[PDB]
Amino acid sequence: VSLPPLYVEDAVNAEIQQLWSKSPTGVYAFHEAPSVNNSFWPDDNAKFLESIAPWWQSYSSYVNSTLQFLQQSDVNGLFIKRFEYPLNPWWEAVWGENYYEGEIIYALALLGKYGNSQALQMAQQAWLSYYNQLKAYNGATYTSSLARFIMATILLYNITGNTQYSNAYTQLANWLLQYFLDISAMAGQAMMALYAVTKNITYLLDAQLVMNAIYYTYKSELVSEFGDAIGNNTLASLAISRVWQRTSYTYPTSYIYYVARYGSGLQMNSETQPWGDVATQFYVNTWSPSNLDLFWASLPNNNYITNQTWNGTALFIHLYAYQQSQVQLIFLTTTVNFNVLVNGNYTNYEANHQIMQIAPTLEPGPNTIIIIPNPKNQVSQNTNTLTQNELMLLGFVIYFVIIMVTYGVSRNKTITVLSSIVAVAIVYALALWPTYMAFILGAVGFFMLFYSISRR
Amino acid sequence: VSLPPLYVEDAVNAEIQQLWSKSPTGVYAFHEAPSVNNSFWPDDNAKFLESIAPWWQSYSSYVNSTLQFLQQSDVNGLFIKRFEYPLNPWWEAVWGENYYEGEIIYALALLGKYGNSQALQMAQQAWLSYYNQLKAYNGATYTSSLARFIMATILLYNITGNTQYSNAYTQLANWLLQYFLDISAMAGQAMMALYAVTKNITYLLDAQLVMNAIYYTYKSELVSEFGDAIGNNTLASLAISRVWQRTSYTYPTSYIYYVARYGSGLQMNSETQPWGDVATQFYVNTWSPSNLDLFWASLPNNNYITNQTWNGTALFIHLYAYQQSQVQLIFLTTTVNFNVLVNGNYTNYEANHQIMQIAPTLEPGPNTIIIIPNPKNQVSQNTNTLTQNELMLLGFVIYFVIIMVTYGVSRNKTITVLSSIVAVAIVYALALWPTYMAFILGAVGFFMLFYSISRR
Amino acid sequence: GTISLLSTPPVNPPAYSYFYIEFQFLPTNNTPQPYAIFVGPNPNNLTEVAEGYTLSNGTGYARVPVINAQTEYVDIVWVNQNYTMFEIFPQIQNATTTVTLSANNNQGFSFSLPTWVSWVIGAVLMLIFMGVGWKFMGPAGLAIFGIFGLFIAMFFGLLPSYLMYVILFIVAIVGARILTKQLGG
Amino acid sequence: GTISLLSTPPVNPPAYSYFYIEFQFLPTNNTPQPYAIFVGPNPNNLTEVAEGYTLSNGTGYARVPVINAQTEYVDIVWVNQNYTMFEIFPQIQNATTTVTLSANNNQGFSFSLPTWVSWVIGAVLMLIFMGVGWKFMGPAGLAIFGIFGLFIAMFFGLLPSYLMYVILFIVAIVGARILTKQLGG
Amino acid sequence: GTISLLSTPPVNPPAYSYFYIEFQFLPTNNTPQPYAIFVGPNPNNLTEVAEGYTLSNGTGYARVPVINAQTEYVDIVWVNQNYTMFEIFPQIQNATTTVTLSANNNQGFSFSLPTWVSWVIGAVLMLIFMGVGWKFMGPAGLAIFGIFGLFIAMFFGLLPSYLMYVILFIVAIVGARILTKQLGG
Amino acid sequence: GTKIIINVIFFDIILALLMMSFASIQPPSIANPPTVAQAQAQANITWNLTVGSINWEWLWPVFYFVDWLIWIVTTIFAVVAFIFNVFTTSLSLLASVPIVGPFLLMFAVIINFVLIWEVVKLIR
Amino acid sequence: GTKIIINVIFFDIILALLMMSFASIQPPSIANPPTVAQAQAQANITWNLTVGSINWEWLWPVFYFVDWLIWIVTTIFAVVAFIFNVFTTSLSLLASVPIVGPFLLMFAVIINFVLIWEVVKLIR
Amino acid sequence: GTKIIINVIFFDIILALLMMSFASIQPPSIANPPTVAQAQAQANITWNLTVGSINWEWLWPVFYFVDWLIWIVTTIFAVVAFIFNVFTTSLSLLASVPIVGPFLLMFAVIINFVLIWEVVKLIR
Amino acid sequence: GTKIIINVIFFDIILALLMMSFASIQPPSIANPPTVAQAQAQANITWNLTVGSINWEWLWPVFYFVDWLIWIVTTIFAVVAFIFNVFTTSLSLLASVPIVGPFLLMFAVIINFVLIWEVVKLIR
Repeated sequence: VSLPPLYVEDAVNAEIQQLWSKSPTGVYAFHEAPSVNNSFWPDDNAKFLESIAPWWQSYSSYVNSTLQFLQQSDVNGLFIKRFEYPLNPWWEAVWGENYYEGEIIYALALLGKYGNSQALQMAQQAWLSYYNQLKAYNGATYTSSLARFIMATILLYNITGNTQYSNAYTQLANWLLQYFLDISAMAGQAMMALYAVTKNITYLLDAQLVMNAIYYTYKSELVSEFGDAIGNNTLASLAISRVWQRTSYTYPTSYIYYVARYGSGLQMNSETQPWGDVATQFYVNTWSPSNLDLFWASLPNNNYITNQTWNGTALFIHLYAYQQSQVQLIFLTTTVNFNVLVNGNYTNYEANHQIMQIAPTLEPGPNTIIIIPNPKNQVSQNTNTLTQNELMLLGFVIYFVIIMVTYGVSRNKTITVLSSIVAVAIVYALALWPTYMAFILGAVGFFMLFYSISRR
Repeated sequence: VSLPPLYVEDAVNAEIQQLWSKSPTGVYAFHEAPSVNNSFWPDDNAKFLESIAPWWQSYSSYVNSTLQFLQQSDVNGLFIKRFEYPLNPWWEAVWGENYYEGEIIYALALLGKYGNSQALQMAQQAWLSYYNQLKAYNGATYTSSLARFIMATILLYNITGNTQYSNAYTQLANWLLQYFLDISAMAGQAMMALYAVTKNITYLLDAQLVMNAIYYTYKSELVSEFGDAIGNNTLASLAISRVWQRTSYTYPTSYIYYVARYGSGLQMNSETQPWGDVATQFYVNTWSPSNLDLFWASLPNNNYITNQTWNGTALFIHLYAYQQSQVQLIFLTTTVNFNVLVNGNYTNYEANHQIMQIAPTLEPGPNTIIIIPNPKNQVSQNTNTLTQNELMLLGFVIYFVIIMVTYGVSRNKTITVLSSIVAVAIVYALALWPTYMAFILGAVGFFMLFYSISRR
Repeated sequence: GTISLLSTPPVNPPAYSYFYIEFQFLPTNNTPQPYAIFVGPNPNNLTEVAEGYTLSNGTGYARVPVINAQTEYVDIVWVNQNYTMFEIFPQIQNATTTVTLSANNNQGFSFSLPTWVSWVIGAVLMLIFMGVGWKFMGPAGLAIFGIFGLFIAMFFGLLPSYLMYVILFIVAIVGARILTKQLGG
Repeated sequence: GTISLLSTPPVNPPAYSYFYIEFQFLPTNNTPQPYAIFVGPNPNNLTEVAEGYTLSNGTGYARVPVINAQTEYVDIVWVNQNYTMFEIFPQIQNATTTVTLSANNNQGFSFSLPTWVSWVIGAVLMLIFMGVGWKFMGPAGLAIFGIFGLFIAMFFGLLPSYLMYVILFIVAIVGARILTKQLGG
Repeated sequence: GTISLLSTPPVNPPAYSYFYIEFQFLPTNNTPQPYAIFVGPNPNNLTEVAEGYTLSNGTGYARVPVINAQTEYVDIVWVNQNYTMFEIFPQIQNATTTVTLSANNNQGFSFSLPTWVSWVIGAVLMLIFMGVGWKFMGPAGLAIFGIFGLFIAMFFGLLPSYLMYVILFIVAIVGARILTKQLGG
Repeated sequence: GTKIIINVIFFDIILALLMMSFASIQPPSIANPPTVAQAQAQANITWNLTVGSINWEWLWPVFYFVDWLIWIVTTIFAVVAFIFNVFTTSLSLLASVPIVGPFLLMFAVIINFVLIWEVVKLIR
Repeated sequence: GTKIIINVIFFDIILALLMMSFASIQPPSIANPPTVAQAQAQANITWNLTVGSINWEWLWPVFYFVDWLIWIVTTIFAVVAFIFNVFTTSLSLLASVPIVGPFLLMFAVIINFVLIWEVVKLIR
Repeated sequence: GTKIIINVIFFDIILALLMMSFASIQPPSIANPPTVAQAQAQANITWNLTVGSINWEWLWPVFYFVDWLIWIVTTIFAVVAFIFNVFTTSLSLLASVPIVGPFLLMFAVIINFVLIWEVVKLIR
Repeated sequence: GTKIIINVIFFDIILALLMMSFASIQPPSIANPPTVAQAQAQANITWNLTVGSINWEWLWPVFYFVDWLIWIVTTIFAVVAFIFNVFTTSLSLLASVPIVGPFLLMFAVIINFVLIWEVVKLIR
């Protein structure tokens, strides 16, 4: 019965409007890049499923389509990597095992947690297949996929209740203790999940080791998710700000995560857009307060948000910037009136009934933005050839012309009033009349036509 | 008030659709083979009556027809064997006593048990006639017919209450103790019935002797019925699997029992098809659990089912096969979601709201299939020149053509709108329009025709 | 009382389709209650659809269309008591429509006209067909040949489909009348 | 409550025949209750037949037709409370019908046409006969000669029989009207 | 309750006559009750006659006709409760009827035609007389000259007598109408 | 509607006359009105409890009104009986036709069922 | 409106006859009227408190009137049952047509729903 | 007016059929009639004061009549629910048209408000 | 007369649409029906005189019927409120015309006074 929030809806809407086409086999699915147009990655659709799992019932058709795509893209329990369109200058798909397939298991498990029993059964079957495959070797697989496997096992034990999962993750934990930026982020994420489930200190020790250890946007999104798992405001906020530096957002519909600002091919890489959605929604759900939800921030140059704390009844944003300039913050909210404070100058702000937006000018040094919702003695305000007459004359002339021509051709009066109706329609089609007079004359002609038909 | 199940309905529907014609005397009845087309065996119709007895009220017309056929095919109390059509390259029928006429007595008694008092009176009269005929000689009759006579006497004593039957079967028991595969099967079946009625050890001793003693399909069907009577899972399952190796089944309608897979003349021999129906329904009613009813199995080569046990809340099928290959099992059921387990690999399955179907690949050695209905944490999933626009243009042209031609021929408008109606009909007949526009215009033409008739 | 949604409304639906909503009311004692679904772009400009009365259970099943706008607010109203709205982002359909008439399989005549010239062409075609129908059959000929001409327009790239329903409405009432005229005294 | 069948429905009936069903309701206190028989191929696509109210005893006797499909589901519905369906496998009738006109006993002119040419021939014949009837008798001539032409079509291999009932319906209402016009004020 | 006959029905009555039956009901409290007399050959094929309500005493007096069959079952039905039937063997009338037109006393022109030629002759005569009546008088002339022609047919060996009552029914309703049209507003 | 009632009765009488059976409907009866003395005698039940004697003599108007109501109901029932008799006599005359009996009977009983439904509406 | 009722019944009977199934509607039943002695026996409950004996014999007219009212309601219910039977029989005859079944059924059930709404109005 | 009711229902069904959605109205339900034994059990409350014992068994006809009245009201409510369902289904079918939705809806809801006002008049 | 009501509402809606203000009338509300348990709880007042204890539990059907009656009255009042709202909205739309205001208002309020008199007749 839950409804998706605005940021998730915007991101998924943009991806669906731009990154939705026909797979080689028949089920509609997402391709990889706007320019590539050929490869269809089941892992990418798994990422989208992870992004949209909490509000799955909303995008029922798309989730059903991608679930069918995954069903026909699995040999026994392990998914393939690509479904490539042949370059012209019966199955066409490379059969190598798909990287980050543990991400696929995690996505299916997350879908199963909120419903979609088909997704839950899929997750269980693929869990068993990949666990047997791993026990065949030991730890000779992708490490980030292994971390996502531990996460998926934790979720499955949470929602299924089967005891074997427990033992499995313990053994899996050892494998993660047996072992780039993104892999370190996922390893720390799995460390935090393992601590949350078993409360053993060594998992925290490894997680804080990864913490202390700390281009191609996605890596920043995994880093932000890892920092969100840990609980470090500074690292998570910095990573999510690095994520936001190169996104394109408009208020109503679009929320596009570019893959590289400096690179020529910004585009919308499907590997990162669901990752960006997950990072944004995780950051909002964890660190933002109940109502005031910060999901987008345009920070020019290398400006980065450091802290976001809900102190009592007021939100504090501690932010670092370079060479002054202005940043623009957008908060999802319900309240209309509330006062923002940049440093201590009481700047104004813009706020719709669902989105508020501030565009202040920030000093080079660290600066604090204090947003107080529903405040007493509010200070901030809520501020943000021919011509028509010639065309109207031409429209009157055309109307009389067509009416007279119809009466001349056919002596019947019902045909004449019907022609008056269609003349109103025609003169509206050319935009010669305003809609007011056009609609008035159309309704009058309708009723008079029926009266004339009655009176015959 | 009972309703026939799907397997019985399918078998009887196939036999009726294919093996129903006109007898020489006038009453519709079943002939023997698709190719013979001449002989009409009253014994065969008795077999059909045995097959359809538990749900007799469903096929009321056919049962009435075959009962009339039996009535006119009996001289005093003993039925004749054939009603032959003369080969062209007033009664025409060989008058020899019909083999397995005790089967006829058993079929009439079974019909009488569930109703059809005419069938019960018929069974009693033929019982008396054949018992007198046997007491005339002693035991100089067909032995399988004698076993079916003991079965019929048991049923008659069960449903009539006359005491003489009791004494008779005791004497008849001695005759069976005084004495091929099929005859041994019927002898063991009668042994089991005699034990069930009188609980004397010697009948069990003889029945287990027949048990330990153990092409032309029917023999396998009698063997399966005998094993079902005994209670040996292995023998009954093996015989019913041998029965199923050479049957043709589709989901909705057809269920045909061939007479020989290796033989050139597979066809549908009427001597075996009701026997196959009885064997299948007996196996389902006895060994299968309440809901999950296994009635068809496509086993390529010489694969045979060995055991089917309802252990607690899960069904176990122990099966033996050769040279791997895939078998296909079909279960009659009501539940939608339940998980199957071939060996330990958690294979998927197909399930409608009334039929489930599994098509797994089996190892050469013995293998176990575990079906758990309504399970917790379900794993298995439920997955399984001109063109149209040119024709539409031609249809529009034809419609306008016929309307204008009608208006030209007759100046009346009511005839014109009636012709519009018939033009919609014509353009639908040639499939030039989609049914949507055709129906819309037809309804509009109907109402406008009545309006025009009103307005004259 | 309070009103809730028992079924999640599909975000991002097609341009001119419809979806079912499963809306259930709270402290409805035992009686059917009125409702109305105001659907439109921006909460200020709402167009009302889907009148009706919910079941005695307190749950009503309704149909909601999707407008040709980026943002659509759908607001279930109890008509007196509490109400609630949700936002949906339907896929926008381009104003210009390109139609492909397929002839002899592979070859296809593809064309697209500006909305104004298509509208005026369809309007003149409707004039011609309705006049011909009036000459041929009569007042019922108006409706019959209007349906036929609007079908032949929908085959091409011309007047939209929903116009048909207008005529399909107006016929229905007329039909009802004649049926009544053949029943009572 | 619960609903049950007092008479077994005949499995494998002819193609276009009908059979009676004897359906009795449980905890019906003392009043007649509504029912409807949804008959059709596959449980999803059901066509409704046999409206009516059961007797105060709680048992209703209804007529159920058989469709031209291999599998037909017949579903008795109490209209609010519990319902139940059963499946029937009627004999399929071939689309092409072969008709034998017997002349001088042994000799028989046998012919069979494709369904489309038979339908169009019957439609044109109905046009001709209805127009002739309108010219001869009048608006009632339309119905009378429609019945006559449809009879002469049924004699051949042409339009199916049930079309007659349509006309036989439309006449009936008209008759009722005139009777009423000769009774009241 | 139980129903009984207070008067013995006459066995072996003439072919097309009628007889009174005196049927009285048991445990009828104080109210009139419905009844219907199904008369016909064999108990399966009964044709219903003699609607009406019995007196408050519980006794109803009804008229029963006799069919042209060797065995006729007459079944009084209470319409809900108990019923009873009895068999009667009316005298069969030969299909061929011989008519004697007496002229000058002793001499008599006697003739008898097969039922089919008599029926077709009477039908053509009715055509001629009804057409002449329509030409002469009008729509009421249809009924008047139909009565006259059917009288002149009954004088000969032609269409049976009861056909008259049909016309005599249809006139009556018409008469009622005009009377009503001269009474109310 | 009295016009429909009169039309049905006129059709009945015209058809009866056309069968050469001249029989006119007799006037309906009317239930006896309740006299004042009858109501006074009805409400004359006096009873003597240990607390004293009391009589329901002052309840005379209420029982008089109840008597008028039961008179209304009885008159309605008498009219019902008379029209039921008309029904019975009409179709008793109608049922004697040899062959066209059932069909003419169906039409006549439809008309007289309109009559009987008017009676039923009168009852309520 | 009795005219609409008669028109619906006439259409029903005409269509039934045209299907070569001659079946006329049977006359509706009427609930038994309450006798005076029944009302007297109803109001014969006498009770004996410590203050004395008293009987509700003088309440005979009130219970007689109540019996007439329940007779009215029972007759209305019987007419309802009869018209429900007419409804059922009409559409039982209508439902046997093979293909045009649903549409003719829709129209016939609309007409007989006009009939049933007349019945419902009669109930109130 | 039953004629207006039938006309509205006929327009509803015709429009529904024209949208290629063949759905006929189901017959309305009727509330269960009250049995005599139910009324007898209702009025079986006997109480024992210090002055003696007395039971309201003789009040059986009054409670039977009250049960008939509540049956009438319940049947009226059931008919109301059925017609409300017809209202809802009609405009549920009507509301799916993309652009001409609001205006066709206004006209259809005016017609079905005539229907609902007929229902309200039936209630009173 | 429902026809006059529908005509007035149709004129109202047509005029409202012609002023480019598309607003359809909302369905009227219906008062909540009274449950059986509510009536049982209503008639559960038991009192204990020195002569003994007695409860009015057997008076459940009477209070159930009274609850149905008050439901009828409340539904009538709700319909009255809805039609009063229609009245107010119609002339609120009508009153904005600058100069011809009073005369068009007189005619529109005469029509809606026909509407309100229909409502008043419904009340009685």
